[PDB]
Amino acid sequence: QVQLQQSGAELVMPGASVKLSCKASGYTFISYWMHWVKQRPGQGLEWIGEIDPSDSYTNYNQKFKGKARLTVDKSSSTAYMQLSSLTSEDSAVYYCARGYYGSSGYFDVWGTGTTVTVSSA
Amino acid sequence: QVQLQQSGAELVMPGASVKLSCKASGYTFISYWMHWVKQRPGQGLEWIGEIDPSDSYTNYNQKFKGKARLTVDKSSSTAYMQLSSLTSEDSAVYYCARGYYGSSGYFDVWGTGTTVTVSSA
Amino acid sequence: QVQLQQSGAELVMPGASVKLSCKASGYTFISYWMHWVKQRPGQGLEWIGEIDPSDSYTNYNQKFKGKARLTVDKSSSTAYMQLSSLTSEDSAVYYCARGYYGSSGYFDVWGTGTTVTVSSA
Amino acid sequence: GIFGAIAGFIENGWEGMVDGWYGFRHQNSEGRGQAADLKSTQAAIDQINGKLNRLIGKTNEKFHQIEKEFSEVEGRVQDLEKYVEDTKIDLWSYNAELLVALENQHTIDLTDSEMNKLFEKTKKQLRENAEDMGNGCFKIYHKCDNACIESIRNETYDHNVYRDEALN
Amino acid sequence: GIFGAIAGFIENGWEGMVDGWYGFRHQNSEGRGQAADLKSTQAAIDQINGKLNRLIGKTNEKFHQIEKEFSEVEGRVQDLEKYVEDTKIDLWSYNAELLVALENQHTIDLTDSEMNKLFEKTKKQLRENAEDMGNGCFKIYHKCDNACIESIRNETYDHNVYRDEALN
Amino acid sequence: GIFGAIAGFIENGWEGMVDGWYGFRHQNSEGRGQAADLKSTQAAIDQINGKLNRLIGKTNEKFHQIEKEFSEVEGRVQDLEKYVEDTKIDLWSYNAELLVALENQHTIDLTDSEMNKLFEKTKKQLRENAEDMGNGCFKIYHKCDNACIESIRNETYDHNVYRDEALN
Amino acid sequence: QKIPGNDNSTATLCLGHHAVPNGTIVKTICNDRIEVTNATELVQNSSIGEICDSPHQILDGENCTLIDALLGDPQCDGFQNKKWDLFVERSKAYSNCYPYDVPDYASLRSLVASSGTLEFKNESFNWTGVTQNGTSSACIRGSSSSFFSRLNWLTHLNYTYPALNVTMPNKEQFDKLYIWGVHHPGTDKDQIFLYAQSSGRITVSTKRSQQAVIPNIGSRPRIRDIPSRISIYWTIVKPGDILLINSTGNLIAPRGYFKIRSGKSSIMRSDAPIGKCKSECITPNGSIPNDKPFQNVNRITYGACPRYVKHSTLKLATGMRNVPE
Amino acid sequence: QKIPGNDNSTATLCLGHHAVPNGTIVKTICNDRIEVTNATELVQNSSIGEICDSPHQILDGENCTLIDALLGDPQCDGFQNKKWDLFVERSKAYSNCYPYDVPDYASLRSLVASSGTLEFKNESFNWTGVTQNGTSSACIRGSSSSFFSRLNWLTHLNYTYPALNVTMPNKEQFDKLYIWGVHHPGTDKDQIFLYAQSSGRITVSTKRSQQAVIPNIGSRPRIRDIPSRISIYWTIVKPGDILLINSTGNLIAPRGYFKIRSGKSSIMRSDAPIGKCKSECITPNGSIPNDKPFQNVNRITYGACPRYVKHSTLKLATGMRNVPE
Ligand SMILES: *[C@@H]1O[C@H](CO)[C@@H](O)[C@H](O)[C@H]1NC(C)=O
Ligand SMILES: *[C@@H]1O[C@H](CO)[C@@H](O)[C@H](O)[C@H]1NC(C)=O
Ligand SMILES: *[C@@H]1O[C@H](CO)[C@@H](O)[C@H](O)[C@H]1NC(C)=O
Ligand SMILES: *[C@@H]1O[C@H](CO)[C@@H](O)[C@H](O)[C@H]1NC(C)=O
Repeated sequence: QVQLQQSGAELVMPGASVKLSCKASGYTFISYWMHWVKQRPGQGLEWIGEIDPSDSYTNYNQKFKGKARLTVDKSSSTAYMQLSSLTSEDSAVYYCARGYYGSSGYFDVWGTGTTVTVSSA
Repeated sequence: QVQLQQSGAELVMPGASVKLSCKASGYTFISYWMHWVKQRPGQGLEWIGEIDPSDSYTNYNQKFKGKARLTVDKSSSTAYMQLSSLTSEDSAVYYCARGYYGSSGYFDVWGTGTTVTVSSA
Repeated sequence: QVQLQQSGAELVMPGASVKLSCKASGYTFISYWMHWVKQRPGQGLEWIGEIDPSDSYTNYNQKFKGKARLTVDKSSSTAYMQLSSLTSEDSAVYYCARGYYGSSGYFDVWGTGTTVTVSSA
Repeated sequence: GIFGAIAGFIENGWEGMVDGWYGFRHQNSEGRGQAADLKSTQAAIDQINGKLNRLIGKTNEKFHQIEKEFSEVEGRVQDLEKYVEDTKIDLWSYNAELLVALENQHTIDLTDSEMNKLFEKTKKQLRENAEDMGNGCFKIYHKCDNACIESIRNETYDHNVYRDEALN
Repeated sequence: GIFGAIAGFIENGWEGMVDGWYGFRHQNSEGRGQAADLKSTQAAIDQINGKLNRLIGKTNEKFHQIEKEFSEVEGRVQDLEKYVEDTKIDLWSYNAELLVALENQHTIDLTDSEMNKLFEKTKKQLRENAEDMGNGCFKIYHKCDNACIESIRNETYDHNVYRDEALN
Repeated sequence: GIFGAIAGFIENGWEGMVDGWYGFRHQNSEGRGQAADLKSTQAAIDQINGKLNRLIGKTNEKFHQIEKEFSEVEGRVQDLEKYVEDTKIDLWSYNAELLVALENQHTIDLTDSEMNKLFEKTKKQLRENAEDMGNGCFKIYHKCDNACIESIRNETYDHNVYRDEALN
Repeated sequence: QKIPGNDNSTATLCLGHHAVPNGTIVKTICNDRIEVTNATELVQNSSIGEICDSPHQILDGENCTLIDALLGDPQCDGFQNKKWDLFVERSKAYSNCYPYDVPDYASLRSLVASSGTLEFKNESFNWTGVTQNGTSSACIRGSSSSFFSRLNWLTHLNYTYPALNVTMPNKEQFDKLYIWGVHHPGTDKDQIFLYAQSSGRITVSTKRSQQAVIPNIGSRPRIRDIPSRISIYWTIVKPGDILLINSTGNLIAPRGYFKIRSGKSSIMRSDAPIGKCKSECITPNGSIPNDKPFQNVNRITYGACPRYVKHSTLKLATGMRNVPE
Repeated sequence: QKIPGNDNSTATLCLGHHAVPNGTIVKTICNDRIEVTNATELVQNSSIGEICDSPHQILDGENCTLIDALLGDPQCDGFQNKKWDLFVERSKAYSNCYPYDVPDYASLRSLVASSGTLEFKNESFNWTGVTQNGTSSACIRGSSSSFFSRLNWLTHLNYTYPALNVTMPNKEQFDKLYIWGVHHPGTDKDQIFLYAQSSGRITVSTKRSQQAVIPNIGSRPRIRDIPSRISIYWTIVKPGDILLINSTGNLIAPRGYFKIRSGKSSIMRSDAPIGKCKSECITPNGSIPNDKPFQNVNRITYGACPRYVKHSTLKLATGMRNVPE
């Protein structure tokens, strides 16, 4: 079964850093790309970046330069998300999604999401 | 059975125009070339022009610019000559002939001829 | 059975010319290269030159220009050396040897050798 | 008659081509995508289906035959029946093994090259700009976007010469 | 093992060839034309005849065989004869159909490409005069007359590669 | 499916097939030479041994069969036994002749071409200084020594192009 | 496919063919362990285990053989006059009443298997002076010990067995198979007391051929308390030809004739029960779907079946060569 | 092969290939409807309908069957002592004499088809006390109603049939085939009146093998007014062996041996008459040309014949792929 197992929820300081995870299984990691989709509650779906598991090709959204970065671990079949300079606007559910190769980009298998919340309370 | 069907005789004004015909049958039109050969009464045969039935490529004899014009109709498998500014020197028997492709030009199948007479009588 | 038959022993005057022979047999002449190796009495083996039997491509040792000249006869499957300006230092046993093509040059079949003596006596 | 592409200069291959058998992978300034040449994979699937039309379905309706399962021995005619059945089985097993060998070899041989069409298609606009690329990735020096890869897929590619780089 | 020329980039070919099996056209300044090959057509005809030597003639003189038709029914000895004759006929009909399939495929495969000899022959004189053409429609930029095409078909062609006014 | 090299543009070939089937020949300032592609000759010997693995040894171990050598005539069944033995051998002899023909043709086909690996390896280093050549010899303009040709033999070549001259 | 750097001076591209990371090992003429993307298993490895009879009308088994049905087995009276495209004979099937010993049993089995059309036209005959409708002891049929239903037991009548000379010509337009027999008793006293006087003499001749048999008197081993055998013979008659039963002693005579036509039927020996599919290929292990060219289920087949081979894993390269890693 | 136009500096020499406007559809290993320029029809679809006996030595069989050609067929005594390389048996097949019934008729037919050389050497014998040259009633030759010319119809002489013990040694170099028979009378009274007293017994033995037969007595169906059958036997003798006809009853003894040669001969049941051609392959439809690898005419062949296949239109690709437009 192709399922992108994903981590739990986190809660950090504004301006801190967090690292997300998404364990791929049931299929060869270097075949299909990884894409991540951000959905703020009550808002629309947003596409933030894509990675190539074979050789780490990086393509990011224009509005998220220097803010979201993409890494993979080919040994463990895992795709990582490191976030930097967090703000209260960043609180959303981050969906780890599979992806067909390149600019075709139809996400054939989706994930479950992690409730990321930014607050000082 | 291959045969180059040929029209009847014509008798036109001096300086007028006449359009001969030669309907090819029994073989594919675009493969072998079509050649026209003029024979005056008692004189030798004279080579008029050469045409490609596939895409209407025409080479004319050096004595025959503006006098002979070669056209084809690929639907009915026929070839035409158009004569312009006729004179009594043009009165001859015009044979439409088949041919091998191009400069090799051996006319394997001939025609029956057309008695064309130019006179005011 | 391959064997590189040679001539007998020969005696010249100082400064005279002698032409040796080595008749290759049991294998096609143009395939393997012909090499000549000189062994001085009580000294080390020295490599004279190399010749292509197919088209007479010759490379000579740096100490043997103008002294050794290699020729072949493809009809009778034999190889020759031409000797010029002979001296008493040249008295040795000349072995004709086969060889793998070109620079690799391992002499797979050797020859018996001919004693060449240079003296005025 | 191997052509030396699928085991040759196509050394790894990418595993995502689920729509077709072949494809035209690429790299652009706007994203390194993929493709699938429907003509070539359609030809391959059609010849596999033509191979299986003589094989999958439409067998020979052989209704009544000789008795092959036997019992206690009867005579020389039983030995003859066993011998003819065994020689038929050995001939047909050799013949099926041979048929599998020839058709697997032929399937590997035909599903191999036929990429020279892309070569000759790309030549006349690749011949001038930094000359000729053939090592397995066509390092096409025609600076273009996904429209040109679409034209290469569509087999509707013109030749806009790139004279800015003639030699280097 | 198809080569993809006759069904590939030689789209239809021309039917005014009665001088062989393979062709050579031209578009010289002194009129176009065509001429058939000498050794390649003869090679194709020779391998066809070599196929037909074991097919036409050399039939095995099988004089006396078993009775292959029956009027009455006898049972064990009769249906064994029917079974062995039917299995022989099925094996030989599969052999005939398979043989036709393999050597029709081989005839299509070998009567394909071999343009590469002309490609390499034209190559060295077509390296500096505005490069080359890869199809079966060679743009030979050597400005040459019918004697040049005679040298092309005549396998004896010196290479006067054209120096200037090339590649724009 | 011939490729037209061994009977094609390899007109003679040289006779030092003592270390490998395929060869690497050269011309140098520092003397000529000859090598053998261990990868290509090992591949070809691997397909030859794979062909022989179904043939040399591993025969079908058939112990008891019908009597084939005969005596004074009996009438029925003996005629059927001789008929089935004749057809068995006739099918097996046709099958052996066919197998020899297909595997000799396929051996000539697979032991053919594969200059294309070296061609695409050398295209990058001859695309800018001179060009390639395929008539017999394989002309390489890269002026170097036995180590560069060793790298050609080693399939580890760095494509260092002399950019000083374009085509003359 | 190692693709060059992103920048690439913004002037580049690439190409590839294929991959899939699954792997399937097939055999070629060069190698025996090459790996391809997809492969169709050409050899039907396993069956469904049950004889399902939708395309071919397959007649049942249930402890009775085809020759038992042709002889009219007292265990199986429900199979008379029953057409069938395929017969299955159960491995648990056993003979009943007298043990029949057909001297060319496989020939008669194959003949009626090729027939495949049971219509015992109960033809009237001229059996005069004989005790027909005889009763045995080893028969069981409603606890009444009634002999074979498809043919007749003839003994002496009023201590007299006349030399029977009956005949019935082929006035129809089809071949009439006649199934008759001769009785081999267990004692010469049994032969004298039961059938006729002294030995017997039986010749059954058509116009085109003749069949004759002398009965043999022996002491065969007992099957179900019967120290005797019967041997069954068949007398195929062409249209226009005339059959003539001529007998003096042991005549195990037909009650009519069996209709035979050149059908496409066959016999099969199996043990699987009866089910439902849409599958026209039958094997003793059960019906296999004939969507394969070859098989390794069993040698014996019926109908449109794949050809049996001695291999087990012939896999055609339906796909092309796999380079998964 | 599209060519651009009139070019001076360049020369677009579309070096292409050959095409044929008409096409022929052939089958390959991939596509079943591919079209080639030329095609050779490998399967001989039809014949000339006639048998042509110029290359071989085909013997006609008008109102002749080969086993009666061995016998004294009164309609076929014009073919006596005749060599042949291929016997054709006509489908009319009218045999007009006593009805012969060889118990292994196909075996004797195949044997003499294999031998194929009819050289009946009339051999003297030791038949003493018999009535040679019997008179038949259905052989019609000269309106005299004689028996078979080649078989001797030995009956009683002076109401006495001695136990015959004749022999003829194989003192020659070739095999000698002895075609004998045993007679099956209609009634026991017929056997008593004709041949001997009560029943009969025959033991024909070579040194290496023996063949014994008991005649069968019964009322067969009447063919042309004969309620009897004659069954024919063959006794192949190797060089140096001794043939010993030992009979007591219904002997139909050979008048001489048949020379046999393991040569290029066969038999073929056909109906087409004899003509004149040049072709060595003969089929029951008629002589077909031998310049084809396969055929679809018939299964039965003789000589350098193509192999029979079940297909009809296997055409060899004797040319390249046709793209005729
Ligand atoms: C063409 O070749 C032939 C021999 O192949 C020879 O006459 C010459 O090389 C050429 N002839 C002409 C007229 O160019
Ligand atoms: C004998 O054959 C001829 C033709 O060959 C035929 O006309 C004739 O009727 C035949 N004889 C009998 C008795 O049928
Ligand atoms: C043949 O045999 C009989 C008795 O066996 C004998 O009387 C007779 O003389 C023999 N024939 C000849 C020609 O001697
Ligand atoms: C029997 O007939 C044959 C010829 O058919 C003859 O040679 C022989 O003498 C005859 N014998 C008697 C006893 O009539």
